[PDB]
Amino acid sequence: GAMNSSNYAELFNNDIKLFVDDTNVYRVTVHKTFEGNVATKAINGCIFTLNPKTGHLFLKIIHTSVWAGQKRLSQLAKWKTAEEVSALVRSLPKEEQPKQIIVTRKAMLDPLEVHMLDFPNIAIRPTELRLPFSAAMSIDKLSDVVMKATEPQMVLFNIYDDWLDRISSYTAFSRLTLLLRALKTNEESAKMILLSDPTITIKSYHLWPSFTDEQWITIESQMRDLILTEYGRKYNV
Amino acid sequence: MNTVPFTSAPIEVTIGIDQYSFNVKENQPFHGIKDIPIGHVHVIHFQHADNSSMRYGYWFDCRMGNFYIQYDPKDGLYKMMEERDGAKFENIVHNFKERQMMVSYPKIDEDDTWYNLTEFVQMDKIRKIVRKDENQFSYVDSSMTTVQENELSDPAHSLNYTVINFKSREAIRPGHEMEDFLDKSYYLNTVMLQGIFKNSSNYFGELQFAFLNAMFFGNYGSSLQWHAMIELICSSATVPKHMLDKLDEILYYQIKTLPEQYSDILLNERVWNICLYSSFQKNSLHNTEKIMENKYPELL
Ligand SMILES: O=C(NO)[C@]12CC[C@H](CC1)C2
Repeated sequence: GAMNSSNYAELFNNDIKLFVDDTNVYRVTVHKTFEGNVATKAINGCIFTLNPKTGHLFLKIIHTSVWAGQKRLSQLAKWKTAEEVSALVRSLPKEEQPKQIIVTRKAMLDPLEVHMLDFPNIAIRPTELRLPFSAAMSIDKLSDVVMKATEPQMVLFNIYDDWLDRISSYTAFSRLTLLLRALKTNEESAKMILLSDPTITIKSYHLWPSFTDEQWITIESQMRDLILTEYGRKYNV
Repeated sequence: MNTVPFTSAPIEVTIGIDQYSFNVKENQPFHGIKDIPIGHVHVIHFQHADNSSMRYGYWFDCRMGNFYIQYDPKDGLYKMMEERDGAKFENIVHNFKERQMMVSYPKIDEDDTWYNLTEFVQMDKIRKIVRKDENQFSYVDSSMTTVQENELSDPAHSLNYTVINFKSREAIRPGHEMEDFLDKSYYLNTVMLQGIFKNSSNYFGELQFAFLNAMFFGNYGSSLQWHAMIELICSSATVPKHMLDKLDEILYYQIKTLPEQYSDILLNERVWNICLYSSFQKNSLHNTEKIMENKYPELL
């Protein structure tokens, strides 16, 4: 059934599972035409497919050529997502294939279900969580590879850097959803806090700064303050 | 015109014959139904006065044999049987007619309702959905489940309707996932019509039989089947024009005949609103849309 606050520790057990987020697959800018009508221009997108236990991120880059000559793109984008997730599962060794795929938006259920008919033992699940994965394009190392792509491409990342050497996957996922919720509510101020100390560097093979446990517990507090604020700045409280 | 005699009526019961029904009191001198129109299947059905639980009944075609009803006090129901002695039967019927102990099938001459509801329904196809090959007639009741229902528990007593499932490999061609899910024409025309039913008449016959079992016995699995077969047509972009015209007629007479007080349980809102207002065939069911809108605007 659906994934929510009550069954949250299931994410960190030893059954392989993937989150699939389709938010950033079909991305457009909206602009005026010479005749004063409105048009869209697509830009490169990505499927965000994440193992929450290990941090492994399968970033399938969606090049704008895939939309050329196609109709009803928002609907096609969901089926293209499902086709690409299905191709990813088929490419994995059997012992690495997931036992569950959790989709962050309910409109992905039927497209994924139909594409995964060959895998009747893989559970396709929705969630009641409001997960902030759309904010993955705030990370310049991910945004940069998406925008630079000239053809369809899959790029593999570990979104937890080396954190699992020191913390659990529950704590790592909690930190990630805190970094991303902050980037999604106020991208600028979050970055200005995260990068406040220029002696704490983002290693070439990492996405986030080289924070020690003591800055990491702190900055999480700074990830907290920003989110409550913006929530006041929004609702006036 | 043919006859189905009754040995007796030992328990109070409401007896239906097709869309007609009448009340019979305990040990009332009732000996059957005469003047049944030849050329159609028929259903004779029962609801006991004490136990409104379990409507049950028998599909038959008087061209296939001489049938009669006899109450069984051990199993507690009215059973259909075949009389193989033709002269015994004629003599039984002629005596009951002489004593005027039979109700007359009460068909009005202008009335084509029963023809319209059973146009494509054949006994031979009924007997393959309801497997009991030692009898020429078929028993159905409110509680019988369908083959597909059993996949999600006694097989001998199942309704073996054609399994339809829109999220299945049969329905979805590898590599046409989106195309086949959003436009079911492949599954309708190639898989079901050409492959399984062979022609649209057999498809419509199962659709009509499923509706009639839903209406007369409240058979829930039959209602599911009727709606699935409707939805498979309406969700196909490519349907022979003659099929769409006949479907509008078929559904029109089903909605016309449905008891007003049963629409809440027997009509699936999602299917009907999708079919009449969202589907490819939204503009192809004019008679059905008009009677639905004047008789069940609440559902829509
Ligand atoms: O852009 C980035 N890395 O590629 C950062 C790392 C910490 C801030 C939030 C995301 C900047």
